Amino acid sequence: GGGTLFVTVQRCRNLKNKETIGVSDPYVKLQLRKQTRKSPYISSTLNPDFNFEAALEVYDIRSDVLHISILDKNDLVKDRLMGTLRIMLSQVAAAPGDIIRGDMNLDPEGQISLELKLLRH
Ligand SMILES: [Ca+2]
Ligand SMILES: [Ca+2]
Ligand SMILES: [Cl-]
Ligand SMILES: [Cl-]
Ligand SMILES: [Cl-]
Ligand SMILES: [Cl-]
Ligand code: NA
Repeated sequence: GGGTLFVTVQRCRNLKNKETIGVSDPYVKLQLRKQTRKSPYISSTLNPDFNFEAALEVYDIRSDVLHISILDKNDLVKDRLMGTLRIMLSQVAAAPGDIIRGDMNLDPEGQISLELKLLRH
């Protein structure tokens, strides 16, 4: 393998509310091997428009996995998990143009609009 994965999270829709009182304040967390990224949060919404851009280095295209989490930012208690999605880098590498772009289903509910572009080295 070996490449750079460009990730754009455009938005999420229909997220599961996790806030004890009020509406959750979502942000994106990305993880690939030892790399982590976190977007700024958006207050009081289950339908955030993030337009979040990141890049992660890929060390083995065949086996690497990108882990996406959507979390509720909290000030006093632990941030709570709203939804997750795993992307296998092999799926990106198989796609025409090494590009994937669509509205995907989060676990356990909600949708996420993403663009994933792999540049191979
Ligand atoms: Ca809130
Ligand atoms: Ca919160
Ligand atoms: Cl890993
Ligand atoms: Cl922020
Ligand atoms: Cl980044
Ligand atoms: Cl998943
Ligand atoms: Na998009």
